[PDB]
Amino acid sequence: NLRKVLISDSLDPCCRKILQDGGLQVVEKQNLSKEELIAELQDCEGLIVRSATKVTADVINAAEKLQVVGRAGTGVDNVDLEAATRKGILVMNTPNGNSLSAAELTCGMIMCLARQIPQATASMKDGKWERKKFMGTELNGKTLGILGLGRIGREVATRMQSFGMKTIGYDPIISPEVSASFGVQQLPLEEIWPLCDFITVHTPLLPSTTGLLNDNTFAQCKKGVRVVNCARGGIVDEGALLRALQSGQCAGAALDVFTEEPPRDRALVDHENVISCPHLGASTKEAQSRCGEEIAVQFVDMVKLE
Amino acid sequence: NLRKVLISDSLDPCCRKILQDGGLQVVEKQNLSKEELIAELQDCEGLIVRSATKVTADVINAAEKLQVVGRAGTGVDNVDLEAATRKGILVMNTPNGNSLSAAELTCGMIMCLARQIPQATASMKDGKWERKKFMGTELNGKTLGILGLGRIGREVATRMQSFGMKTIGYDPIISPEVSASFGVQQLPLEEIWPLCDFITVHTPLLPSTTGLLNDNTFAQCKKGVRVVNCARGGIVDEGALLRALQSGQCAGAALDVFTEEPPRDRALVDHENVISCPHLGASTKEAQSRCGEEIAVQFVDMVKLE
Ligand SMILES: NC(=O)c1ccc[n+]([C@@H]2O[C@H](COP(=O)([O-])OP(=O)(O)OC[C@H]3O[C@@H](n4cnc5c(N)ncnc54)[C@H](O)[C@@H]3O)[C@@H](O)[C@H]2O)c1
Ligand SMILES: NC(=O)c1ccc[n+]([C@@H]2O[C@H](COP(=O)([O-])OP(=O)(O)OC[C@H]3O[C@@H](n4cnc5c(N)ncnc54)[C@H](O)[C@@H]3O)[C@@H](O)[C@H]2O)c1
Ligand SMILES: *C[C@H]1C(=O)[C@]23[C@H](O)[C@H]1CC[C@H]2[C@@]12CO[C@]3(O)[C@@H](O)[C@@H]1C(C)(C)CC[C@@H]2O
Ligand SMILES: [Cl-]
Ligand SMILES: [Cl-]
Ligand code: NA
Repeated sequence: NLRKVLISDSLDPCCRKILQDGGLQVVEKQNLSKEELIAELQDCEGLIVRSATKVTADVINAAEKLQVVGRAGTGVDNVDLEAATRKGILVMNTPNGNSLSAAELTCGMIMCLARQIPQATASMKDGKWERKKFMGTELNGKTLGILGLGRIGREVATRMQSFGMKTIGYDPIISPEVSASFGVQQLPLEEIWPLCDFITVHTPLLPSTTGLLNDNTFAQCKKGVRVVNCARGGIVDEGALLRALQSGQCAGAALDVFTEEPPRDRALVDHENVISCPHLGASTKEAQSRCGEEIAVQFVDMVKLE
Repeated sequence: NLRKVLISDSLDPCCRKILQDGGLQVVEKQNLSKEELIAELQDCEGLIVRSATKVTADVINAAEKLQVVGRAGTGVDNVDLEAATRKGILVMNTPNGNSLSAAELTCGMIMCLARQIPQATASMKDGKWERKKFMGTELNGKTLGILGLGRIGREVATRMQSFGMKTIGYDPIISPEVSASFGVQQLPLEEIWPLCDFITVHTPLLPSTTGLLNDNTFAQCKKGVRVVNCARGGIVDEGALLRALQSGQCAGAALDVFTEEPPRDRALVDHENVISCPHLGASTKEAQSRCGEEIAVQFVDMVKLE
């Protein structure tokens, strides 16, 4: 079954502990070269990654004993699913562990857009006292549009309801009855755009969600709409977002994620009305601990099957 | 016996409208000199200010007909209360207009301390991608200590309850039964300090609250406590806070307010774990509008009482 598991990224110690409690041998090495990674995998049936380690077609094809790739996080962004499927390698992730940490960062970004706290801190640290520049907006009575009403979307909804925000949204798979149970009125996208003071995206990256916000959608928005992307780079068209920030059609944007990470185009990051993080949505001690446990349990469950 | 009211700062047109609906005469002039202000007040029993106009002892002593000074805001920093009291002039403020805007900024500051959003934005704008540096804290299950359970304290409590924070606190006049009704468990200060992951202050500035947080209180705190002051400068002893940040007893602080504004001592503002705003707690379009209305209504209520 599984003898040895490699951990190629920085995880909570509890990942290794649960695996070793399950009778598995564990190696833990970070910042390994592509050649280095291939070398340490020759003894291993299991590999556990975060987002740093790139499990490409070349790494999969070279790792002969590899049976399972485990990602302590959501999606499979840094894993070639096609390459793994062709080799019969099982790819597992932790869809629940990061939900609350991503929802909390999203809520923080909404508050930061309303009051420009990051820009105000930068101003203060430059020895400036700029009261007029940083006149902000009250969230109470404003409309938040939530695109994607899965794990994270519903947690954002209930938190921002406590601020007196009206929460509307769209999800092609979630019933209006389910969304109603967490206070989100579902509408067609065309009805959402004109109502929103704030828009936040919580969808996978799919053809249908690539530029879910674009020039066509910004044209339908309230002048001065504020937008959050703590989901995946590209869901908000970065070209369309910059054009909306330049016109003032968009009053501000908060971006945890970019089409390229780190972004080589700095136009959005450098914009005075853009707040950003280097993909910190899952970067809490609690989320890293829960994902480490979630992936370790999946590995042990595989042992029980084998 | 209010007949004529001067507005010496920039207010929403709704302030003048409510006053004129109440049968009062209104004059509206901004950026007036101290001599100029005294000249325009000779006909006026009422003066309405923001923060720009300085209602000093000299202006009060010179204004013969002046009976009431109204501030469209919570503080009265720019009014000499002693000088006004000696003359029998009533000083009025707007204790309700700013509550939600101050509560929202406080909640934003808590989220910013949990995930270092201002520092992460500064890092991104410096061309850096520092994922590991900005490992943060999940708010769910953490304890928030709220000192002052009046208008703002109770609004902070219900919002942060939606994040799954345990809300404890202290208020010398609010009964434990009343605080329980908005989800805040009242304990003696000595029992609060060791439990808190986060502490926020929502008290007036009094002798009893000057250094409410100090070396004695930080010594009783959990190592790595995070502190918010969106109330008044000096409630958190700035010397004691800097010492706690330097030792790591305090993992971070968010300051909207300072003992001197703008602060001449930059040690706190410049600290990597300190986020700050130039006193933006009441700086929303909605709060500024509501305070302008709230002060006008108080003037009209006085007219109705005579
Ligand atoms: N920033 C971070 O560090 C971080 C961490 C966790 C998750 N995420 C990302 O956040 C996103 C949401 O994660 P989740 O756990 O809530 O996922 P989920 O699968 O629980 O929910 C996603 C929802 O999006 C809906 N959806 C699909 N296409 C849509 C469309 N065209 N319009 C609207 N909704 C659509 C789906 O029906 C589903 O309900 C994902 O992209 C995930 O990878 C980012
Ligand atoms: N940052 C800003 O721009 C901004 C804007 C609005 C208000 N404020 C400030 O926020 C503070 C709170 O305002 P509010 O409207 O909630 O006031 P409030 O009068 O409604 O409530 C203050 C509470 O503090 C309590 N208190 C007094 N001494 C205390 C002590 N030793 N320990 C604990 N609690 C004590 C009082 O009993 C009272 O219930 C004030 O200092 C106000 O000036 C700041
Ligand atoms: C501009 C203000 C104003 O004149 C209002 C409000 O304070 C604000 C908008 C709406 C006005 C009222 C409510 O209170 C007012 O002070 C008053 O002028 C208006 C009355 C006549 C009381 C009722 C209609 C309107 O809602
Ligand atoms: Cl509720
Ligand atoms: Cl009591
Ligand atoms: Na994680």
